[PDB]
Amino acid sequence: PLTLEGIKDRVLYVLKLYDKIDPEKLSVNSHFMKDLGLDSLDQVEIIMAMEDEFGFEIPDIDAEKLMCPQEIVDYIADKKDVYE
Amino acid sequence: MLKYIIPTIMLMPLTWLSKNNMIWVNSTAHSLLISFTSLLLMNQFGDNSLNFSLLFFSDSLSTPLLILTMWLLPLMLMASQHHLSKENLTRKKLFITMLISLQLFLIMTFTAMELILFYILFEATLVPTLIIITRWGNQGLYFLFYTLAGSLPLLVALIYIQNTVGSLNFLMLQYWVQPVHNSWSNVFMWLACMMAFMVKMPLYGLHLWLPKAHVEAPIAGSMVLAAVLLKLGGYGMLRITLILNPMTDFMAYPFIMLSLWGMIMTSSICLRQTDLKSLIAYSSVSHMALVIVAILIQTPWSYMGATALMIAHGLTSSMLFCLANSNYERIHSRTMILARGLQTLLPLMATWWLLASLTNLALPPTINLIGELFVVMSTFSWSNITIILMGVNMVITALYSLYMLIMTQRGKYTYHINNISPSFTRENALMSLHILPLLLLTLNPKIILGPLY
Amino acid sequence: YLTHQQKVLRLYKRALRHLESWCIHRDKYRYFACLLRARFDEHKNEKDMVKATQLLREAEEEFWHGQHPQPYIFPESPGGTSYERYECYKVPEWCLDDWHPSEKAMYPDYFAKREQWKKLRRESWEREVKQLQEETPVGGPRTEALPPARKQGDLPPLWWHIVTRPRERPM
Amino acid sequence: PKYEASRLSSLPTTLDPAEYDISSETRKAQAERLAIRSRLKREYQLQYYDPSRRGVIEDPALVRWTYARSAFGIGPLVFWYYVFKTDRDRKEKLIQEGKLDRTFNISY
Amino acid sequence: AWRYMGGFANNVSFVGALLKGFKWGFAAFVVAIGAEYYLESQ
Amino acid sequence: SWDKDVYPEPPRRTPAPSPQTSLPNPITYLTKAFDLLVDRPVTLVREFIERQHAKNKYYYYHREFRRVPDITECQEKDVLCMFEAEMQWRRDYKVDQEIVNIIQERLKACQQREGESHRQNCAKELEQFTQVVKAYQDRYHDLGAHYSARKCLAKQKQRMLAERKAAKEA
Amino acid sequence: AHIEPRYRQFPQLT
Amino acid sequence: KRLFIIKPSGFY
Amino acid sequence: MNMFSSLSLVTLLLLTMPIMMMSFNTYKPSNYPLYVKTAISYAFITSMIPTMMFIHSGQELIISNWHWLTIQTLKLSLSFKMDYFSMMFIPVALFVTWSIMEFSMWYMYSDPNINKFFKYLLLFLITMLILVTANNLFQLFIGWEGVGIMSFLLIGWWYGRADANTAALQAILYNRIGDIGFILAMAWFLTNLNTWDLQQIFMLNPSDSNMPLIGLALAATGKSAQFGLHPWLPSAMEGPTPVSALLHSSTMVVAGIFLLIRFYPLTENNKYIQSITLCLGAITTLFTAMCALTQNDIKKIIAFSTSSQLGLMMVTIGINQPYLAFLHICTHAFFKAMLFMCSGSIIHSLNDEQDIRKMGGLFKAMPFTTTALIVGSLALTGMPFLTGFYSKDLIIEAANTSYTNAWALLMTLIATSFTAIYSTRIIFFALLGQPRFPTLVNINENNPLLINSIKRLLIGSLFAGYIISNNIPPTTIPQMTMPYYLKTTALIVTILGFILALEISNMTKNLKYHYPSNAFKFSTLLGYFPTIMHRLAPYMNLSMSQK
Amino acid sequence: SGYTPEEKLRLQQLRELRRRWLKDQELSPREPVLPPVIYKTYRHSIFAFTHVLIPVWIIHYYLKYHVTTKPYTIVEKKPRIFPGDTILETGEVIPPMKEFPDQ
Amino acid sequence: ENLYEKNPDSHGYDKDPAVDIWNMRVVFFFGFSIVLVLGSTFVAYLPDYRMQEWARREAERLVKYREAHGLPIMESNCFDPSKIQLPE
Repeated sequence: PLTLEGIKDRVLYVLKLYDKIDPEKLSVNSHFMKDLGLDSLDQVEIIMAMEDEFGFEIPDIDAEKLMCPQEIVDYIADKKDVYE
Repeated sequence: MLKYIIPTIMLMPLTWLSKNNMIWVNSTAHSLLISFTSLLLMNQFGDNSLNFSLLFFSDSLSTPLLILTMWLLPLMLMASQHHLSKENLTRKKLFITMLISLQLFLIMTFTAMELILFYILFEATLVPTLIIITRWGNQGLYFLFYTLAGSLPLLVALIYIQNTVGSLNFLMLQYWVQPVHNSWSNVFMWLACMMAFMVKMPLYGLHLWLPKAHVEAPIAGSMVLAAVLLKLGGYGMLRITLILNPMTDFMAYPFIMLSLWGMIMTSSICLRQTDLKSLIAYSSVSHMALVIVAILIQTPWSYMGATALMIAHGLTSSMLFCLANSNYERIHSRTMILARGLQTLLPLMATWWLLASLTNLALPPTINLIGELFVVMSTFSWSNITIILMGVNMVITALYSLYMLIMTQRGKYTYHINNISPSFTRENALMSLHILPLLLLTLNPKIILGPLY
Repeated sequence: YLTHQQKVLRLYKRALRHLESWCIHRDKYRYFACLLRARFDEHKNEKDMVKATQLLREAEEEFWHGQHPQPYIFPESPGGTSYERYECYKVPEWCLDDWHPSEKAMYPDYFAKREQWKKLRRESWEREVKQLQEETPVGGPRTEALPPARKQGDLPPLWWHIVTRPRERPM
Repeated sequence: PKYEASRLSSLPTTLDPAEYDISSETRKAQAERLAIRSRLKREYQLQYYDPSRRGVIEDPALVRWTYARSAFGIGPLVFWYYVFKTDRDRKEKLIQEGKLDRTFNISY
Repeated sequence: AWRYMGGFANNVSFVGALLKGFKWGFAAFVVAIGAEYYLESQ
Repeated sequence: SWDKDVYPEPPRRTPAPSPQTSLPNPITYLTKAFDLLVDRPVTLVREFIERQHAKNKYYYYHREFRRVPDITECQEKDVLCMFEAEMQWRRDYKVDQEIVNIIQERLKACQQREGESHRQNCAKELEQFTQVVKAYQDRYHDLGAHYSARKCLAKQKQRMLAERKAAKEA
Repeated sequence: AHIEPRYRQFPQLT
Repeated sequence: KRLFIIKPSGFY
Repeated sequence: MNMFSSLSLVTLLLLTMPIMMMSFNTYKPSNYPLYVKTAISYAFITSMIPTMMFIHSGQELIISNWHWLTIQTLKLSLSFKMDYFSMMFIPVALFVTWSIMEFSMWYMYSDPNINKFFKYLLLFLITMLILVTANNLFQLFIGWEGVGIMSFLLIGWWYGRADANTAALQAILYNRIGDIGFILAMAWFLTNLNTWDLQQIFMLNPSDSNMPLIGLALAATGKSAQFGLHPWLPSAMEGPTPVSALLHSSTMVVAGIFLLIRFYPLTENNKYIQSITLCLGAITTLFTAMCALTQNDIKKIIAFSTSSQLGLMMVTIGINQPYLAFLHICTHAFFKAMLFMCSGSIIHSLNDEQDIRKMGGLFKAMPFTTTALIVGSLALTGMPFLTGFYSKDLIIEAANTSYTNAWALLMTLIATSFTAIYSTRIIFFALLGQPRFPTLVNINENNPLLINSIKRLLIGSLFAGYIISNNIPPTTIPQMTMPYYLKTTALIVTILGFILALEISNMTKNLKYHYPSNAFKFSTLLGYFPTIMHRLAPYMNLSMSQK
Repeated sequence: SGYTPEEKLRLQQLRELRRRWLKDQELSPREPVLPPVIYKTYRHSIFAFTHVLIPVWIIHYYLKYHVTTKPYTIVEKKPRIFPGDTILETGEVIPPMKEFPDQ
Repeated sequence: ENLYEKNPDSHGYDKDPAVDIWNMRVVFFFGFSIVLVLGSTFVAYLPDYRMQEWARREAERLVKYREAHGLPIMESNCFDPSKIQLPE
C-alpha cells in the first residue's frame, strides 16, 4: 500500500544516499542536469536505483524523461495506481 | 414409422396456422414432444431388427440416428429464431417448413427398407438443404461432379442389382447376398455403389465442398449438415457393404489410405485455419475419415466404434457450430483471432467451450472416446502399423481443439469490441441441450453402439 | 530511430543489468559496476563521430559475448514470471453498462458517480475532436504525440481509455 | 564468435551493421513509416474513443489477411500403401501356414 | 549499506545452517540414551 | 444367491487370531463399532424393506426358445426357413459370448484369490479358458461385421475339408 | 496486521 | 480501503 | 471384508461430495476452501483403516461393483484394486494433499477464484485416485487422461498470460505423445490376450511382451517427463505454486512410474524392457540434475529436481526393484511437496520474487521456512534416517550390486552428487549471505495456515520413511552383503557433492570477473533441447499444414 | 532528454483525472446494499455424520445387498496360512515346520 | 439491436416479454423436465435391451448342464457334421 508522501520520501531517501548529490540542494523539483549538475550517465544510474528501490522496471523510453524527483514520484504513483 | 411421419407432417399445419408471434413457441414445443416419443424405437431385440411394415424398419443402427435427427429439429429452431427475427412472417414460416420437410425425409431415409426407396429419399434431402443454405446463406462444379461420379452411378448400380438379385429389400438381401467375384465390371459396380456415399462423408480428396458449405450456411444449415447429413454417407455405406463382399478386401485399400493420411492432413490444417466455421468443418473431415476406415475394414469392433463416432460427432460438431455462432451474433465475423479473451467477459459460455473442446479431443469416458477407441483397436488388428497414424492424429486433434479454446476464450480481450452482451438464456439452454445428452450417454453407451453390440 | 546518445545510454543500462546477473553479490557488483563506468568515462568526450560509432559497435559485440544466458528479469517486466499474470482479472469498464438493474442497485453511490463521468465524456467529445482537427497539419499527423487541453474546462483529447483503464491489481 | 543468424534465430538488432549506418535517406524512410503509422493510429483512435460507438472496429488489414489466407502430394499415399500392403501380405501368409500366434485372439 | 548492518550483519555459514538445532537435539539425545541405558541395568 | 457350480469358490480357511502382543488391536475395536454403527442399522432398514416385498410376491421367468432347424437344413434362398435358422444362430452366438465371459470371470477371480500362488493354483481355470477360447475362435473368428449362419457354415466346411485332407496325409 | 513492515531493517519476529 | 471490482454481469 | 470394502469406497465417495454439493445443495461459498480441506482431512482418516487392515494381515480386495458395458467377450466393469500399492499410496497422497490445501488457503487467499481453484485441485486428486485404484486399462485410462486435463487447466490458471497458455498446451502435447504408447498397450492386450483387466493379463503372462511394454514405457516417458519428452515438466512452473506442489509430489508426474510398477509381473520377465527403462532413467536423472545446477528460478530448480528423482525411480524399475521404486514415490512425496511450499513461503514474502539471485539473508528472517527447507534438502540428499534415506539409499545399494549396465550405473551415481550441489545452491543463495531483495521488508511467515501445513510435512519428511518401511511386508530378498565401498557409495558421493558445491558457491564472492564456458551455457539453457525442438518442430508442422 | 512543456502539461492533466477516477472507485460506507471447543465439536460432528456416516450406510447397504449378492464382484485374496495356525471353519491345525538346523 | 436494452429480464427468445417467457418455459419443461429426465429414466429401465441379460442367464444354464454331464463347455463346430455333406 503505497502513498504519495510515502513514495516521495523513498525517492528522496535514495537520492540522499547518492554521493554525487548534495542533500542540501535536493528538493522535489531539483533538475538532475540543470540544478544538480549530473550527467546523463548519472541519470541512468538514478533510474536504476529507483527500479531497485520499488522492484519494477521503468522502460528506457520513459526513463529518459524523468529529470526531477517529482517526475519520478509521478511516474511511480501513476504506474501503481496511487491517488493519495 | 407412421407414428413419427404423420406428427412430423402435422408440424407444417401447426406452424402455418399458429398465431403470428407463437410460431417459434409452437414449433419448438411440439418438435420436442416428437423427439420424446422417438425413444420408443429403443425396443430392439438381440436377434431380429424392428420390422414395422413392408416399407420401414428400424435396427440398432438407424434408431440412434433417428433419435439424433428428431432431437436436432427443436435445437435448430432455437439456434435460428434470433437471426431470423427481422425476417417477415411468411419467410419465417417458410424457413421452419424447410426444416420440417428435412426431418420428414431424414426419418424415412434412415428407415427405408428398400435401397431404391432409400436412394430417392436420400436425394430428396438435398432439396430442402440447398434451399436453406442458399436462401438464408451469408453470401456448380460439385453438383455436376457429385451427380456424375456419385448419384447417377449409384442409381444404375441399384437398378442393376435389383434386376440380377430380384430385390433391393434390405432384409431380403441379407439372405440372398452372393459373393462379388473379381472382374472389371464388378470393380465399377463396387465404385458405383460407394462413391456417392464417400463424397457425402466426405472422403479426403472429395472434402473441399464441406468447408465451403459451412462458411455460407446459416446456423441451422450447419447443424443438420454436420450432425445428420454427413451420416447419410456413413449409414449408406454400413448398409450397402453387405452385398459388396469379398471384393471390399482389395477395393478398400485406396480409400483406407486416403482416410488414414487424410486424418493427419485435415487435423493439421485445423491448426492454421483463420475462420472458426472452416476449422470445425475440417475437424469433421478428420473425424469422418475414422468412420470410413471403420466401415471399410468391417469388423464387429469397427462397426460399434463407427456407430458411436457418428452419434458422438453429431452432438459435438453441432455444439461447436452453435458456440461459434453465439460469437458471430455479437461480433458479426467468423475470424477466430478477432475476438479473444472471451472467458473474461462471458464466464459460463467459456465453460461450454471447454466441455465441447474436451469431447472433441475425445476425453475418456465420453462416447467420443469410446467410438474412437473401438476403431483404434480394430485397425490395430488390421495392421499394427496403423497405431502410429492413429496415435499422431490423437496428438494433433488435442492441439487444435485446445488451440481453438485458447485463442477465443483466453488471453486478453480485444479492446475495441464493446458489444459483448451477457449470454442469453436461449444460448445457454442451447449449449446444455447438446452436452447434457452427450455426457449422459456415457452412463449407458450400449444404446449407441449399433447392431453389432 | 534512436540517437547515438540513446544507444549509448541503453547499452549502459543493459550492460549494468547483465553484470548484476553475473556478480549477484552487491559488493562484488558495486566494484565491477564502477569499473564499467570508468570504461564509459574513458571515451565520454570522443568528438570524431566515426570513432564514437566504432566504439559503440565494438561495445555491443563485446556485450553479446559477455551477456548472461539467463539474466535477471523483474517479475512484472516482459518475460518475467508475473508478466500479464493479472490480465485475466482486468474487466473493461463498459461491461458495467450490461449489469442487471438489481446488480446496479447494490452500488447506488458508485453508479451515480459513473453517470457523471459518462456525462463528462459525452460533453467533451466534440471539442476534443475539433481540437485535433485544427492542430493536425494537412495529410494527418506525423507523430503519435497528442496535445494537452489548451483552454480551461477542456479535457486533453482522447483521455477516456487512459483515465478509466483497469487497475494494475484489479482484485 | 561472430553471431550467425538462422531462420529461427534472427540477428540481434544491436549486432546489425545497418542500425549504425544511418543516412538522410534512411531517416527519411523512418519518418515516412512513422507518418503512415500515426495516420492509422489517429483513424483508429477517433473510432475507439467515440462515446457513441458500440460494436467492432473493422480492420481492413485483418480482412485482407483472412481473405488472402482463405483463398509430396500422392507420394505419402503410395508409401503408406506399400507399408500396409507389405505388412498385411506377410501377416496373411503366416496365418495360412499356422505360424502366426492367435491363441487368445477372439476380439476384432 | 543497510544490507550489511544491524540484523543482517551476521549470517551463519553453510555448516552453521546445517547444524541448526544440533545443540538441543544432541542434548536430548544424550538424555534419551542415558535414560535407556539405565533401564538396561534394571 | 447364485449357482455355486457355475461360479465356484473353494472352501474358505481363515486362521484363528493368535495375538502375541499386549497392545489392543485397533481393528477389533473398529469392527465392533462398524457392526454397532454401520451394520446393524443397515440390517434393520433392509429387514423392513424385505417385509414389504413379502407382502406382494410376483414372479418372472427365463424365456425358453425351442430349437428350430439349422441353416444346414435350409434350402437355398428359402428365406422363411433361413430366417428362423439365422435368428437361432444369432441367439446361440450371443449365448456363447456369455459362456466365454463366465469362464473369463472364473479365471480372473482365481488369480486374485490365489494371490502370490496363482501361477500354480489356477492351472485348471487357465486350461478351461484356453479350450473354450479356442472353440469360440473356431466358430466365430474372422467372419466379419456382416456375419451370418451361412458364413459360419462356410467357415466350418473349409476347416472340415482341411482336417479331412490332413487325415489322409497321415 | 500483527507484523508491521520495516524499511531497510531486519523484520519483526514472533 | 474497499474498492469497486469491475466484473461482467453475473445475473444472467 | 465388509468394513474393509465399505471404507475403501467411502474414501473415494467422500472426495466427490464437495464436487457434488457445488450444485446448490447447502453449498457455503463462505468457506468452500475450508470445506474441501476438511473433506481431504476426513478422507485421510477413513483411508487409514483399510491400510491398517492390510498392514496387519495383508488383506487385499478387488471391488467390481458396477457392470458398465459388455462388448461381446469383453466385460467392462467399474473395478477397484485395493492392493499393496493402492493401500499405501492413497493415505500418503491424502496426507500431502491435506497440507497443500491448507497451504493454499493462505497462498491463494486473495485470488478471486479461490473456490474454483480448490474445485480444480480436488478434481486433480479424484482423477489421480481413479488412476491408482484402477483394475482395468480402460478405467486407468480415465484417470490417466483426467490428470492430464487437470494439469492443463491448472498450469494455465492465469489464462491472461500468454506463457501460461503455452506451457499448459505444452504439457498436453508431450503427454498425448506418451498416450500413443498407452493405446498401443491397450490394443495389444485386447488383441493378443482378450482383456483389459490386470488379473487376466497377469494370469496369461505373455512371453512376447516387447510391444505392449514398449508402449507402456512410452506412456511413462511422457507422464513422468523422462528424457525426450521431458521439457514440459519445468515449463509447468507457470502454474501457481500449490499446483506445482501437487503436480510434482502425489499426482501426475509419478503416474508414469506407477503405471510401470503395476505391470511389474510382466517386466520381471522381460530383460529387454528392463535395459531400456534402465538406460532411459539414467540419462534422465543425470541430464536434469545437470540442468538444475545453473537455474536461477527457485521453482525451476525444484522442477528439475523432480525430473532427476523421477529418473532415479525409472532406474529402479529397470533393475527389477518395483517395490523400491514405489517406496521412493511415497517418500519423495513428503519432502518434494514441502520444498515447494517453502519456496512459496519465500516467494510470497518477497512479493512474487522467484530468482534466487534476489534472495539471500533469509536464514534468520524466516526461521520456520528455513528449518523446513534444510530438513527437506537433507531428506532429498539422502541424509541418513530421514524419509529420503529409506528409499534412495536402498536403491543405490540395489543398483550397485545388480547385474546392470555399467554406464547407467555411473550416470546414476554422478546424478546423486549433483543432487547435493543444486540442493546446496538453493540453501546458499536463498538463506545465507546478505539480503539482496528490495528495501521495503514485508517478510512474514506467522500465519497458522502456513505453519501448520508445512509442519505436518516436516514431520512426514522426518519419520514417514521409517514408519512406512517398518510396516510394509517384504516382497523381495534385499541385498545386504556387499563391500564397504559399495555400501557407502551413496553417502560418499553425496558428501563429496556438498564439499564440491560449497567450494564453487564460495568462489562467487571473489572479486574476479566471470566468463561463461560452453558447459555453463549448456546447463543454463537446458541442453538447448527446448530451444531447438520448440522452434523447429512447431515450424515444420505449422508450415506444412498451411500449404 | 526530458518532457517538453507540452508533454508535461498533458501528463499533469491526465494525472488529475486518473487520480479522481481512482478515488471514485472507493466504496461508500453503505455499499454493497444487500437485500434482507463446543462449536469446534459440532462442525466435526455434523460433518462426520453427513459426510462419513451417511455415505458409509449407503455404501455398506449397496455392497452387502446388491454387490456381494452377485458372483465374483468382491474377490478377496485368501488369508495367508502359516505353520501352527488354526482354521476357524474346520478347526484344522496346521502342523509346525520341521526342526531347523542350528544357526 | 440489443435485446437487453428494452427488456433487462430478457431470456433472448423474443422482443415481447410475455412470449419470451413462454418460449423459455417450453424449452426448459419439454426439453429438460420431460425429454432429458423422463427419457433418461426410460432408457435406464429398458427391458433387457438386446437380450444381453437373457444371454447371461442362458449361458449359466448351459454351463451348469454341460459340466454336470462331462460335456465340452463349447465345441469348435457350430453345426452337427452329420448334416453336412462335403464336396469332392
